[PDB]
Amino acid sequence: LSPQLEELITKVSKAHQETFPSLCQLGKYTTNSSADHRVQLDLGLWDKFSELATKCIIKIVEFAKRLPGFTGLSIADQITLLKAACLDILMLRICTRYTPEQDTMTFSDGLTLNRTQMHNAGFGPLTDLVFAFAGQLLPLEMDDTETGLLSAICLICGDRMDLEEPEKVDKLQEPLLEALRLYARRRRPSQPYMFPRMLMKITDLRGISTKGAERAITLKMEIPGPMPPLIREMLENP
Ligand SMILES: CC1=C(/C=C/C(C)=C/C=C/C(C)=C/C(=O)O)C(C)(C)CCC1
Repeated sequence: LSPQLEELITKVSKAHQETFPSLCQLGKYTTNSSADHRVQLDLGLWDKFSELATKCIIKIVEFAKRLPGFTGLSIADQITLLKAACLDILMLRICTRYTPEQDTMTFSDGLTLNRTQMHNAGFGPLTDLVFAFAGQLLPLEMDDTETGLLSAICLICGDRMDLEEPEKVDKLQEPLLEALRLYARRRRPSQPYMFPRMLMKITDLRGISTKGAERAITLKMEIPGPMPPLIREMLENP
């Protein structure tokens, strides 16, 4: 139904907004920690970072629980999808919080770190790639609903291994693909390549997140304690 599609767009949009404040709504604040230059790892920063990442994962789970039919999958599947797409979405999220002018990224509490600090916080040799991926997201000029829809598409993917009902997941993803094309084309009929362009960006995102996963490895060797529990759950995945 057209009305059905219109409401799916609103629901997803709202769940995204409610679980992820736009840069504009944030009371930005900074820190002086290792703003100087790049070091292997700033623990005070990784600490603030892992806390913000953990709270983010919880917000992603809340977002997933609010997508139509997610909650209808078996618990096994809900966890499988969450584990498999969580890093992707965490990456899409901070990359949409990037300010080209200041070359910064803002987290959900307003904490705004420059490139050096993102590096020092744990991104290590992967920070410039993340920043370059973020920069390449800019031309897409996506709004909160498109970002919300793109996220719902990354998460509800029936091609993950270990899925008990891939078929149900594929049926759930379908309307999301439709809502995004309709919405994207309605908003910008002047540029019909936006929809396939956003879709192709899913592939890029899966490439940076796999590199993010590799970074968690070396990072594990570098921190003085185990990584936060929810972060560990996320990184245990096929
Ligand atoms: C967990 C983790 C990583 C990525 C974190 C990301 C992508 C966090 C996003 C946070 C947001 C988006 C916070 C907020 O909005 O407050 C990297 C790649 C360093 C590897 C080590 C463990």
